[PDB]
Amino acid sequence: DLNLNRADYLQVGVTSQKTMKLLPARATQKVVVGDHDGIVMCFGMKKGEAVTVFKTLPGQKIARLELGGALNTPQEKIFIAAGSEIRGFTKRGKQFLSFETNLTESIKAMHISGSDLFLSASYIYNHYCDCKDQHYYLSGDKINDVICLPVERLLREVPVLACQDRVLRVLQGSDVTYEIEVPGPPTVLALHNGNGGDSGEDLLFGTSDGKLGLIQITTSKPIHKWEIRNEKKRGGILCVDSFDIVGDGVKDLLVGRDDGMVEVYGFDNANEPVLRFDHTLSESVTSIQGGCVGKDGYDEIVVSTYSGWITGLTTEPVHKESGPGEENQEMQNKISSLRSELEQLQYKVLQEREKYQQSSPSFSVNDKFTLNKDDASYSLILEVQTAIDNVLIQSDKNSAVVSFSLATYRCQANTTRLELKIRSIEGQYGLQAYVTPRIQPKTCQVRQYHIKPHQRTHFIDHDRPMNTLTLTGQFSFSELHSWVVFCMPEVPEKPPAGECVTFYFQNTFLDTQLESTYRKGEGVFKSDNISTISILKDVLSKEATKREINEVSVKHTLKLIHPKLEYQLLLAKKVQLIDALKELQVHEGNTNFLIPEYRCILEEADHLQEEYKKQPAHLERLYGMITDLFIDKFKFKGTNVKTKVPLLLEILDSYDQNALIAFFDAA
Amino acid sequence: ACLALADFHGDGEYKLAMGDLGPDGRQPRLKVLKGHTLVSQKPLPDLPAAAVTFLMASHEPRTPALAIASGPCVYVYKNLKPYFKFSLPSLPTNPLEQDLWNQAKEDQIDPLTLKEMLEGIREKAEVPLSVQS
Amino acid sequence: EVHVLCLGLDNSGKTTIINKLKPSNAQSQDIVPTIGFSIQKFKSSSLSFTVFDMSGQGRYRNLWEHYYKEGQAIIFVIDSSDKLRMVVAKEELRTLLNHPDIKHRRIPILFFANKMDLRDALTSVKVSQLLCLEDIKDKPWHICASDAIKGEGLQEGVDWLQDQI
Amino acid sequence: ILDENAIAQVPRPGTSLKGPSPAVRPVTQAGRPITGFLRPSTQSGRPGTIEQAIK
Amino acid sequence: LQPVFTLKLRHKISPRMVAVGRYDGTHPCLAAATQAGKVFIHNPDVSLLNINQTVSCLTAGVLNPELGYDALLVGTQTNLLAYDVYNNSDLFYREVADGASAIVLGTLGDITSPLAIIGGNCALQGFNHEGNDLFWTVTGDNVHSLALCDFDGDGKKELLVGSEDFDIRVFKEDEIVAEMSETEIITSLCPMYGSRFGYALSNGTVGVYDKTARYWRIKSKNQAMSIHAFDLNSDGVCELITGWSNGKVDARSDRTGEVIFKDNFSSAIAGVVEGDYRMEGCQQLICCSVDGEIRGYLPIRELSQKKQNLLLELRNYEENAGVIPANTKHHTALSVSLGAHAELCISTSNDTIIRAVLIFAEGVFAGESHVVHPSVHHLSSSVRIPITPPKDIPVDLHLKTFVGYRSSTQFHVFELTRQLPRFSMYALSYVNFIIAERAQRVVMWLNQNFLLSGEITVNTDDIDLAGDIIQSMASFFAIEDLQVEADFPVYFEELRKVLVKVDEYHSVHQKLSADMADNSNLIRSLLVQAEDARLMRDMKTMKNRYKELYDLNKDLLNGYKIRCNNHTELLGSLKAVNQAIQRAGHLRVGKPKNQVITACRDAIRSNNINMLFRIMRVG
Amino acid sequence: KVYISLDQPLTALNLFKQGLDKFPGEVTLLCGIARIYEEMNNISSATEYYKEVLKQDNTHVEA
Amino acid sequence: RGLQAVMAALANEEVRIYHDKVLLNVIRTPEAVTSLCFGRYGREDNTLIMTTLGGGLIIKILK
Repeated sequence: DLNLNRADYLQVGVTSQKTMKLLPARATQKVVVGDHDGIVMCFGMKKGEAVTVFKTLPGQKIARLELGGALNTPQEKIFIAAGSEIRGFTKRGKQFLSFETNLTESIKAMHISGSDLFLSASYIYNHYCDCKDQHYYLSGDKINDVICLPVERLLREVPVLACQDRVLRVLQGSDVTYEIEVPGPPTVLALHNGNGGDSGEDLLFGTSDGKLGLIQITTSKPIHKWEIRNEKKRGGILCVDSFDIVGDGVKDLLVGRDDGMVEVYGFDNANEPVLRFDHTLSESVTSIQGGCVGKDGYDEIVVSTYSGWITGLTTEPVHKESGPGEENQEMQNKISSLRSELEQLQYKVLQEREKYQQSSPSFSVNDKFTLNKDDASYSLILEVQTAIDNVLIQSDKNSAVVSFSLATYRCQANTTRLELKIRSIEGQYGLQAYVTPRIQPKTCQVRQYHIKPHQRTHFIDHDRPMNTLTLTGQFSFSELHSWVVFCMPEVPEKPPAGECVTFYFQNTFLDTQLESTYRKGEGVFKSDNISTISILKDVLSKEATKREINEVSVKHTLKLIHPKLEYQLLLAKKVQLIDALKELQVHEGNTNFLIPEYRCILEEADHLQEEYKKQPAHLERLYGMITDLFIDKFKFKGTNVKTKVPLLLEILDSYDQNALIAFFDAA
Repeated sequence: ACLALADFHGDGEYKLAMGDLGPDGRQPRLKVLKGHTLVSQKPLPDLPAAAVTFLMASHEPRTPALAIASGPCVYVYKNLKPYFKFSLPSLPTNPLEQDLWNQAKEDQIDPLTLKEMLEGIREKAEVPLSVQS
Repeated sequence: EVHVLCLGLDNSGKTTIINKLKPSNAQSQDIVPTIGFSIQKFKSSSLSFTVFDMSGQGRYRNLWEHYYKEGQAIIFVIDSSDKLRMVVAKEELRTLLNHPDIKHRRIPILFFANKMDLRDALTSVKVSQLLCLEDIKDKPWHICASDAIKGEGLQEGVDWLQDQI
Repeated sequence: ILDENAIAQVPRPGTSLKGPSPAVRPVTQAGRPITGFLRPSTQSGRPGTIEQAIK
Repeated sequence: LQPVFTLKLRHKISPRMVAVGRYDGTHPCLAAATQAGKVFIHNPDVSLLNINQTVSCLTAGVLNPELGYDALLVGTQTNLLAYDVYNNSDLFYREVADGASAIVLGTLGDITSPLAIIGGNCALQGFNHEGNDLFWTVTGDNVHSLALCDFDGDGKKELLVGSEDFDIRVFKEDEIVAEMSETEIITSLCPMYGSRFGYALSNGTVGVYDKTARYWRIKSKNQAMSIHAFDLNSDGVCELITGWSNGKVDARSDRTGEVIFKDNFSSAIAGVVEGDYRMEGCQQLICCSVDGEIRGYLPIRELSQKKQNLLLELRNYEENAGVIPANTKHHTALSVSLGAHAELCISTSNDTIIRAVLIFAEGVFAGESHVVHPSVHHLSSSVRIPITPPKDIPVDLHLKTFVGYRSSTQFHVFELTRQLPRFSMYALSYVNFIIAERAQRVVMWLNQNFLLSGEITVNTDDIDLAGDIIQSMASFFAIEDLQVEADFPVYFEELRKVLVKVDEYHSVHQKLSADMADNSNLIRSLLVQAEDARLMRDMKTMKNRYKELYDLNKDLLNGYKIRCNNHTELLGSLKAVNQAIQRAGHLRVGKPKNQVITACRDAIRSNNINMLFRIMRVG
Repeated sequence: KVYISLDQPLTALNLFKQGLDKFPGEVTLLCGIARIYEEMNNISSATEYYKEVLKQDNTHVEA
Repeated sequence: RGLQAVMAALANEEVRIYHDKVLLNVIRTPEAVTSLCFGRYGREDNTLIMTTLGGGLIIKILK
């Protein structure tokens, strides 16, 4: 039980991930933030108003900001990395360090351990020591964050490198010692205290699927301690921090999300976490810190919001004064200030609109085209700094209305983010989205996502019936890799070095692996499904024109499918009688008469009825998958059986599984 | 911890108590002092059965607290022992519990303690002329 | 000159306000018990006003019922950490003000809350507005501005209470 | 029993069809003292279940 | 706020069937429909009432002001029942045969008895404390909602009818006053202001009306189930309480629709109703869910975001002083094509292209949009959108033409409003009547409502179309009253044949009902007879009784299918008769309308079919 | 009869008093009122209505 | 001459703290006991003793 009041502070421009920090300063600390235009600023919030300090000049988009100190001195040097170089400010507007670190594209993460500087890139990772290159690594996948264990509480510097493919490569020097496996692509990670864990060293990670962990990286192996795998708390962890807000004596875990959710985890079990307070914010949190910034003497949480609203959650009540008829006076002060500002701004912008109309805007959309694993549906999430007016969805929690015509979605009132599901079949590769904000010229920005023709994992099971398939002849390995990127959801674009790469995929609708190995001129695409290899054959032949069977595999796939169809049919059969039995329920109180069989349905009627709403889509998808399986497994032998479909449809209306397999093997 | 009764460790003391009545009269879960928290810090009790009641006292430090185990007379509480005059029950040593667990304390709560472990019980017949237990 | 009385809830120990409500010359670092019968001059939100002090044990909350009738000005306080011992402080105004002596004079009559830096609280007014007791209207005041021990908010209902004298 | 037509299931005592004590006046059911002038419309109480009405 | 009381009722409440009434005279209670056709009553214990029939309306009010008890009304698609729950006794059990789709209870204009108005297929009705027909009129389509509001400020309340035709009409005791054309099937009306009423649709649109204009309107998901105006903030003016399909109860304002209070539930909201449970002398607000939970109540930074948006606009204009010549003008043109749609062509007098168009119209397109999509190989300057409205009501498309170059990732959105006229179709049996003057003004009417002695001959075999033309031309030439001379042979004879089929359907239904009643009595005897064999353990006769029951059930199910098809056909015939009355009256403006309706009904109760047709032919 | 079949005594009594307003001294109506009052088992009014029947008939076997 | 907070149980187990001058609460929690004890070490009015069907050992301090 805990309550935090939402007190708002200065608003800055749109911010990236982990772009807010608190200067350690017993009184109120200072907040420092970085806008996407380069204007790094800092304030102190003396009394209600932000007393700005060294609001610098605009430049490149501030991709990361971190405060550190050379020796055990109180860390105060704030380093940013805007376009390709790391700039550094003291606790005032004096720039002292400007390391050019000439690179190709940009920086996406950086860590300052005194003089040691561990920076990331798209794929590259560098470790400098005072503008001197000392370590250089090139992962095969994009890096999300880099950290180094405390070089003081331990002796060796072991930088950890979080890759996009669900691994943490805990490398030393310029080569990986070992790799820890984690569920979901890691996005944030920070040692879980002001030191890095009492019992030596501990690394706390948070992934983009929504998952926390405490990988304890020893010299040669990790020691998993706990995990906060969630069910309802979906949303990419963009920030996490450690601070004792509850006041019990042990530091708590302040964790942010991508759907606004801010959570505090207490360790009252003395070893394991437990949720204590959660709060939604209507935007995407990008940075979280503890301490106090307003009215020293009360611990609070500072939360950087995507659009820039640097909000705080305080432990101090807001109703300080309560006399007579009343409705506080700070509300009246803020009201009057906003009144005056909006009057004068209306004057100016009306005159400028007149001048512009008589003489007659780029923005950012933090989109996230992820793939839900518990379902088979991508969950697209658009975000804009301002509010949206309408979103087109052209193809080849939400409060919006449908845009159906090609879906047009209008967003009611003043909403920034929009989450919409998209369910695509195992085939049908080929999706645009026009976003329009509520600004005056009312422009529109288009995004082009791809629905690929399988969530990638790290291991398969070779004891399954593998329906191998071999491509040979006249390839540049980069080109074959480009084909596989065209064909597979989660693969890095840059061709991995070594001219020989192997990936271990997995179908999410039902567990069937798709091991894919390939060299400079040869490729083996093993599988557990006939549909997967048929689709691969067709799409790869199409790409080329642009530029074996285990006789038991069908049995295995049908045995996989059977439980799902059985469950759907039982769903239908029970929901057919739910309401008829409910009509009998309302009389004679059900004391002695109802059969136990239907009595098992009278309780779970609610869940049955709410699953029946989604049933027909699953049934249609299963019928389509079965008919594609049948057609393809007859197509490999060289036949064309596009005509026997209606008999299969009738059989599935009956669904005699043994008669089904008989019709499969016979005709 | 599964009570049938409660108590008060200190009639005027900064502490507390409890009583345990689990299975077959075992009263060895008696929670204890540091009464700011009254935690899992529980005093060692070697009581024979459940103290179906409890009490307190004044001239002693609530020692007079009574363990009225079923089938046995209450007992003034003195940490690990009793204080009984001429009808209040005897010491901590379970007079009924001990026979079951005096000779045949072979194994855990399973038929491989007595019915399938008749090695340490066909040699020991110590609780003589088994009536109480 | 203008006195001030406060009582408080039972089983709390919430009486430590009058020391930090006193001046800076003689501030006390020990916890100040609400013994009552206090005699001092303290510069308040209107002028250098006076005070009075009492103890609230249920057995003991009757000496405050022995000094209840009098007082130049008045005083409001409560225990806003009490989730069970604040049902009993509801009747305390009907003990205090319902009495005939309190009702007769239009001086200062307000009840305020406390224990804000403690990890539970309620409405600012608390005594006359949170626990359904908004009906203190004919009493010629209102009370506000409460913290726990850090020393805030004694000038909060002051226009209704302190500067109203 | 098998035909329900009354709107109210448990109406106020005194507004539905569904003196001397049984120590003086003979009775036919739990209550319902014996009447004069049997008419073929007399129901004089009603059974609860088909089994009770049969047995 | 905080729910002043809460409780959980184990019965599913039907959504629009909830009422609060002091059925004990001074003790308010809750009446609410339930599954199986039973109406439950919550006193402060739940008491069931066996309607034994699927309820469709439910209210509660004062029907005879001589006593101070609320009368529980229960409507069914073929019945209507007033009920004095205290002394259980039917005030009146009337059989409507038109249905009960929406009912109210109040005092109409110039009627000294609180009427129990009702709405069925196409005809309203009215009943006093005994059940005498005192009010009856015909409307366009299925009535879905009724409320009593004093439009016009004269102290006697007119009744507001929400037709399935998407229209809201206001009816006096006999005369029609006005009609506003909304955009979907109305579902709920609620008055608490002088001439202001809050309305809901099935789009999800909740809005507010003055006399003949909308104060505000908000369209969302989870279309509103029950709206009711209350004074939550107690500022002296009522606000629209609303219960949506998800659970949200948002007390808004009757000013520009700004949410003031908000609450949520676990299931949908059946009904929001006012009534003083706790006996405090002041009204309350009870929210009742579909799943049966009741809860009762007693009566900040976004502007800085707008400032930031203004500053962003200023940033854009300062940057100025996917690019397009600034003098790009979108010019539209409407036309109509036969070889069958109203085409709307949009162009740009430049080399720029129209990447996408997102037309937004309320009732024309299915959904609210019709995004026109051109493939990358098909892009050009001018793009045409085909439109096919379902009915002749003037609509206002809000086009949003996405203007930009060929290979662009960001391009402009030009907004443009274009109104399709009432008779947008009809590219370039008779009713006759006279007009005032100014054939030029007739040219004006024809040119402003069509995409092209003073007697007007309209030769449309369709009757709804001629009605629309006559009413529009009357409202255009500022005409109050008018009488016509109409002939619709092929339609009148069809209505005659329907009228002939009516009584045959009635007789067949009566025969089947008697037969099924006989078989049901047989089945009850068999059930009792069957039970006796089981008790005495005579299994052979028990099996015999159950075989007999099986055979009777099969016969009864066959008869049930027959009777159900016959009843559906009979309901269709009744709605056809009433639509005929309404289309005959609709062809005449002002008082000459009302007469026909009355006469038409007085021509059906007497079966004078020839004179009936003469009433709808000349008037 | 119809109203008694639907278990509505107080409707049948109002209808009977309406009938007696039409026929001022009918014996069958008074006897039906008395039968309903005896089914509801409040004899203090059934005796009054049987006495009215007697004042009308005085040979009525029922009353 | 005196009585502080004199609580009680309930059959439906609602905490019913009773002030000398007024009632305190009525809850919906799990079950109750035969005996408890206000064993406050640090001056709490409340007992902080818990009994449950499940065996919970409570310590909550709300002619």
